[PDB]
Amino acid sequence: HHPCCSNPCQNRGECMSTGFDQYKCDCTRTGFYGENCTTPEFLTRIKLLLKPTPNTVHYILTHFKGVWNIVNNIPFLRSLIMKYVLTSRSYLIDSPPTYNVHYGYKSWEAFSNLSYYTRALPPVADDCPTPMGVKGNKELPDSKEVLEKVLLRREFIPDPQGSNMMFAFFAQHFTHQFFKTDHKRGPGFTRGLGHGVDLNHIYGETLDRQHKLRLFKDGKLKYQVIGGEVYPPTVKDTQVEMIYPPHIPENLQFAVGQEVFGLVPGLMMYATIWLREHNRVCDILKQEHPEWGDEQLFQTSRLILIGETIKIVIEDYVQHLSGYHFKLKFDPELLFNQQFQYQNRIASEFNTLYHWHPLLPDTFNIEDQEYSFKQFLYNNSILLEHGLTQFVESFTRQIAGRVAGGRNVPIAVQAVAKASIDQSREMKYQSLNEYRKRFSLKPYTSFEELTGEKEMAAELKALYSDIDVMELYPALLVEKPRPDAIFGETMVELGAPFSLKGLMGNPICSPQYWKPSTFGGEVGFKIINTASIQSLICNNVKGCPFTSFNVQ
Amino acid sequence: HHPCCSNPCQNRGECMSTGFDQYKCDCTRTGFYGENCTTPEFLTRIKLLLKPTPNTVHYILTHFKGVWNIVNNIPFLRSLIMKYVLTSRSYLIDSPPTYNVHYGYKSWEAFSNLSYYTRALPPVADDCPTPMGVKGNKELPDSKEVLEKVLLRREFIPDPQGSNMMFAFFAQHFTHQFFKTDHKRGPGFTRGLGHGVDLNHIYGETLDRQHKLRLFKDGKLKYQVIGGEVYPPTVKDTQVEMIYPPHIPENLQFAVGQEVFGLVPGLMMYATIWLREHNRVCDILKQEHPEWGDEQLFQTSRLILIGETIKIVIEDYVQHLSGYHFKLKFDPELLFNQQFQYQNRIASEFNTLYHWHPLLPDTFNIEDQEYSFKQFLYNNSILLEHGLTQFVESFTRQIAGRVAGGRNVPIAVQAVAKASIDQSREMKYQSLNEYRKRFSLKPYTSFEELTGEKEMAAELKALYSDIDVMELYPALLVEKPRPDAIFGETMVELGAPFSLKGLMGNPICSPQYWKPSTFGGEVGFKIINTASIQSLICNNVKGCPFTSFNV
Ligand code: COH
Ligand code: COH
Ligand SMILES: *[C@@H]1O[C@H](CO)[C@@H](O[C@@H]2O[C@H](CO)[C@@H](O[C@@H]3O[C@H](CO)[C@@H](O)[C@H](O)[C@@H]3O)[C@H](O)[C@H]2NC(C)=O)[C@H](O)[C@H]1NC(C)=O
Ligand SMILES: *[C@@H]1O[C@@H](CO)[C@@H](O[C@@H]2O[C@H](CO)[C@@H](O)[C@H](O)[C@H]2NC(C)=O)[C@H](O)[C@H]1NC(C)=O
Ligand SMILES: *[C@@H]1O[C@H](CO)[C@@H](O[C@@H]2O[C@H](CO)[C@@H](O)[C@H](O)[C@H]2NC(C)=O)[C@H](O)[C@H]1NC(C)=O
Ligand SMILES: *[C@@H]1O[C@H](CO)[C@@H](O[C@@H]2O[C@H](CO)[C@@H](O)[C@H](O)[C@H]2NC(C)=O)[C@H](O)[C@H]1NC(C)=O
Ligand SMILES: CCCCC/C=C\C/C=C\C/C=C\C/C=C\CCCC(=O)OC[C@@H](O)CO
Ligand SMILES: CCCCC/C=C\C/C=C\C/C=C\C/C=C\CCCC(=O)OC[C@@H](O)CO
Ligand SMILES: CCCCCCCCO[C@@H]1O[C@H](CO)[C@@H](O)[C@H](O)[C@H]1O
Ligand SMILES: *[C@@H]1O[C@H](CO)[C@@H](O)[C@H](O)[C@H]1NC(C)=O
Ligand SMILES: *[C@@H]1O[C@H](CO)[C@@H](O)[C@H](O)[C@H]1NC(C)=O
Repeated sequence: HHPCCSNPCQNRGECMSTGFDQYKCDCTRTGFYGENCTTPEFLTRIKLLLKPTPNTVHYILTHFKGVWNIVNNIPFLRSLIMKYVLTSRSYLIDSPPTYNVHYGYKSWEAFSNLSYYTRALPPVADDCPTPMGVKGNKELPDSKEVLEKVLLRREFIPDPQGSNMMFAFFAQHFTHQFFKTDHKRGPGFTRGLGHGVDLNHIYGETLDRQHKLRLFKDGKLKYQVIGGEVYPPTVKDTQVEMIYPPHIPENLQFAVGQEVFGLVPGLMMYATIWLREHNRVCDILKQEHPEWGDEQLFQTSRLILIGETIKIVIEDYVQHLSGYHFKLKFDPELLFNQQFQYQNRIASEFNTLYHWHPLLPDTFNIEDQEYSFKQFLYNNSILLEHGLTQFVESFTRQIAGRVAGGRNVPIAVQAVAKASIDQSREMKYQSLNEYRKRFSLKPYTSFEELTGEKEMAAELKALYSDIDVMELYPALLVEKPRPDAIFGETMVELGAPFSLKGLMGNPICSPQYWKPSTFGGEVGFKIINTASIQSLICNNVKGCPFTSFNVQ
Repeated sequence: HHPCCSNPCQNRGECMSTGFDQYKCDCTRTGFYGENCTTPEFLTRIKLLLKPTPNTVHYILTHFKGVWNIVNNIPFLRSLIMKYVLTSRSYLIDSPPTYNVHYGYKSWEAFSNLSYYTRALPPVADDCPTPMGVKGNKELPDSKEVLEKVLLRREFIPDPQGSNMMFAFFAQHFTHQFFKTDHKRGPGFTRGLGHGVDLNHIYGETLDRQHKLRLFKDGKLKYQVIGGEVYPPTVKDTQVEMIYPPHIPENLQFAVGQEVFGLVPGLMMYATIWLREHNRVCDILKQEHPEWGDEQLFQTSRLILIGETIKIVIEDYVQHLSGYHFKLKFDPELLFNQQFQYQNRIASEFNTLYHWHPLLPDTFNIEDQEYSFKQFLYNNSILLEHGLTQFVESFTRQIAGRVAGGRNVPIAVQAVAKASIDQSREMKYQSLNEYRKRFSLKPYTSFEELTGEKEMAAELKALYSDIDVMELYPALLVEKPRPDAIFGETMVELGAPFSLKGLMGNPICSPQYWKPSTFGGEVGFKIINTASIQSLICNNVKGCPFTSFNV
């Protein structure tokens, strides 16, 4: 078998076979040397001693509110801290990207083929004696068993950070522009060839789809007006293909950028909000530029909405998730004097960590009604009956489920959660602890250490036998959460670098793009730099209801 | 008309309409301010005062040979100078890329759509009163008249730098991996979706084409043996589509990565040389790694050949072109502490400036034979008849033509030269002087200043009227060359920044790729770092004939 099966090379050292039973580690620029890149250079040894743990940093960022209240209001200090936040997390992602599901070594095919999700860790070789390499049993434990014992919801566990349904549905809507698995090809392939925040979920992945969605007047997107309210246009009207069961009435077959968004009225709520936002921005730009044609109006609005999206994701969405007292800032200028690659490739493991199905409640509570999953799925009449104002008011008040902590996946989506495990194994994912080391985390030494608890830990111990073969995905959902937090350490420390790269890597954040003229002048630039989840709703939802990402 | 038609914004300021007849200049980060971004900030004043001209820098690099001989043998100083060369060129190219033929403003379509060549300068708006904006006449001069008067060869003018046919065909073979105009869509579109040095011209643009070209044994490419010599396989054998005239016999239809390389036996020479090199590298890697399968042998060999290519282009090819006494270095590590984007998008203007058709001789001289264009084109019999050794020997001896200085385009390719002009206009290219300003060069104040001469200048004046509407492409071919040089200032100062990006931007140059293990270990890595045009020919051509890009 492949001599690199045991993952012998440490500290980002790269393993290469040198014969049938021999390997070599390439310790280039790791700061380590020796056979397995485990002997530190002198300068490295000092860095390890001085470097605080992620849990220490988290404590600092989530306490001392009085000090942070000062920091947040001194623009120079806020910028400095944010510059550190950005740069401390940038160096962890290979960019240009490296591995994929089919390539455990660098290749032009893995680099150039945009149809693959990239990989933070190479896959376990095909001929390895065990699934995780050389450790553990010949087979991993039954996935249905892992699911049932440590993942499935017994009783609803609310998120102690107060994440609501506005947050949960924003998470789903936003990420589904860049997690678009091409199931025809396999779980390691994507349909989102832009590999990031291009807003294809609004505009369509292809030019063909985009042009079917466009009005070709005033830069705008096509729409319909039902009971005086603006909604996306129909499949019939546009000839835009969507996923709908046959029994859905023509009028409720809404056509949007992303073909799966009719699945859930919560997704269609945001699809509608963003459609309205695009047309609103077209109006503003038309007022600024009566001389502009439809094409420039459309394209400039798209760039503005991309900017709005990144602004909101950083300052509201990630801000909420983090639990930080420090106020995160979207400011591309923070990177202009730094080394940073303005490019991104979506990582398979980023997809996997983002399977936050515990967020989902047992019922979807809108106005006085409580809808089951079966009543909610593919049911856009709910959206029409209640309207966007009530959707916002209800979803703002309804708490979401805790993701870490174990036993909180609703049974309605048990098959989805089982698929995350099954596809991970199919894609030959390395273990949790290999991923922990990859992102500069200390490997867990027991199951009890992972869960911070005894019962699930014992179940997992009997299932997996060795902590070193525990799998990434289920570990994320059973991990001991940070104090009163939605996530444990592994989720934050893997998710943050992937996220940073997707957000700041966007070409609009690059110096040649980050200019008023790119966005139609100061007015368009202003729309980006003042965007918030609240203003998004305020501008595009009747009555400007209050909203936020927490129930509070 | 569009208020930005006059190109009012200077020093990289972006122009935006603010009404039907008003514009505004966005002067962000230009180091200038005011209505047209022409008032320099204080730091900029000092920078401009201390900045040497490209002509001055060129003088220093092409003189003081003895000092450069010393400098070349001190690794720290060579690295420091090469680093400067790389970083001074870098800031000139938009990366991520911005404009294209259809987009004079930044847009997601322009950024994301890889089918377009990018544009260093936005197209002139469709409604502008004149082709160049507002200056000049309603129509540009007849492209035939421009061609006949100042571009077409009378007497053959040899390149004073001594460029040979090895160089001329290398230029053609190398660049045609990334200049692959999609003529079905238009001149602003490309089929080279990798936008750089990916060696699709050897391996094929698509996976389907690559798989037809591969042996699937030992990582190797399919090949045939003719008279004991290795050549590319046939169209009939691979089912790989190639562009050939119908009369070309099946045995003479070689199948290689790039569809058009059957056009010219000089191209098929390099196609054969590089095919052999791939298979040679496969042999070496199999010795290093008996445990590896076909897929990894193939992929790692491709990576090594990409490295060899960049190595040769910098240290032999650009080295020869530059005329520098300073020895250029291929070293990715020079950029590791620098701000640099490991990405590239091929510019239309880079394509345009690289139409070096004056390089071509009147006849192609192989051994005792002199082949006209008619006899040479599409004639791979010539390659088989003489063999690669005689091709190398002959092409190394034969001098190429001077590109700048005017009147050196061979008649045989007059329609191609006329197309470069016509397609520039179709693509709504801004003027020569606009491109000079875009690249920190002083606008020419007269046609005499451009040519360094009187006869052609007076013909151009009669044709164009105003120096500020002189077109880019004809300008490059008539420009006063540097002393005893192949090119004028405009060619080098536009070409070098596009070139640097395409070469150093390659992902193999990034810190996570630039490691021995990427290339199968130290042996594979050394193949790259010791590559040369001479070694390429020595290892792959019977008899190891001597070669270089000069003489
Ligand atoms: C971010 C949180 C989140 C939420 C709240 C959520 C809410 C819901 C929900 C009810 C609202 C239902 C019925 C489902 C059901 C599914 N989810 Co999500 N999903 C979420 C994150 C994801 C992600 C990420 C994927 C992978 C998408 C991919 O790879 O294409 C996913 C995939 C799926 C899939 C299969 C992949 C596909 O292409 O569709 C189903 C079925 N699901 N999920
Ligand atoms: C690098 C120097 C070089 C050389 C030595 C060379 C040698 C030769 C040669 C004799 C061997 C012949 C018969 C041709 C003939 C042609 N060349 Co060149 N070409 C060269 C640089 C280019 C470039 C660059 C293009 C544009 C390629 C594209 O856009 O696809 C080109 C395009 C062409 C075209 C397409 C015309 C158009 O519309 O662009 C023809 C025909 N030609 N060329
Ligand atoms: C990016 O990578 C994927 C995965 O390798 C590529 O898709 C694959 O493409 C090949 C060749 O085009 C397909 O192979 C087959 O060829 C023959 C037809 O001659 C036939 O026997 C098979 O039915 C099939 O067509 C292969 O199916 C396909 N693999 C998939 C879909 O997983 C893709 O082409 C690459 N993208 C680019 C731009 O290169
Ligand atoms: C670096 O590599 C590892 C291999 O993972 C180690 O080899 C192992 O040493 C173990 C002792 O703790 C043995 O029990 C085990 O048999 C052995 N594995 C194999 C397959 O050789 C090397 O000793 C280590 N080298 C250094 C220099 O630290
Ligand atoms: C990149 O741009 C080109 C040109 O706009 C697109 O090609 C056109 O696509 C439309 C809609 O599919 C076709 O109707 C036209 O025939 C094409 N125009 C041509 C040939 O010039 C191309 O689709 C774009 N690429 C992507 C991936 O969106
Ligand atoms: C900025 O540029 C504009 C346009 O080039 C200048 O306006 C022109 O100036 C000339 C001479 O001053 C006049 O002949 C014309 O009235 C204008 N030209 C055009 C195209 O209409 C303006 O002077 C510049 N502004 C500054 C502050 O220097
Ligand atoms: C492309 C965006 C993806 C969605 C982003 C949201 C979550 C990412 C997924 C998992 C990570 C879990 C929590 C992230 C929130 C806070 C963690 C700290 C944020 C940080 O350090 O900077 C954050 C810094 O990177 C922001 O720039
Ligand atoms: C798209 C892929 C581009 C690969 C490059 C291929 C061809 C480009 C070669 C020449 C372009 C035309 C003129 C420049 C040539 C020589 C001038 C000197 C070069 C220099 O000073 O910097 C040298 C410094 O820039 C070295 O990088
Ligand atoms: C949705 C509820 C899960 C049903 C599947 C039961 C599979 C066995 O799972 C068991 O469930 C018990 C009850 O929570 C726990 O006490 C045990 O620790 C657990 O192993
Ligand atoms: C869909 O929602 C409506 C409320 O708008 C509800 O009355 C109906 O029963 C639901 N339909 C299905 C098929 O669940
Ligand atoms: C092709 O080259 C051969 C020499 O190998 C020559 O004799 C012949 O005339 C050429 N063919 C044509 C049609 O020009």
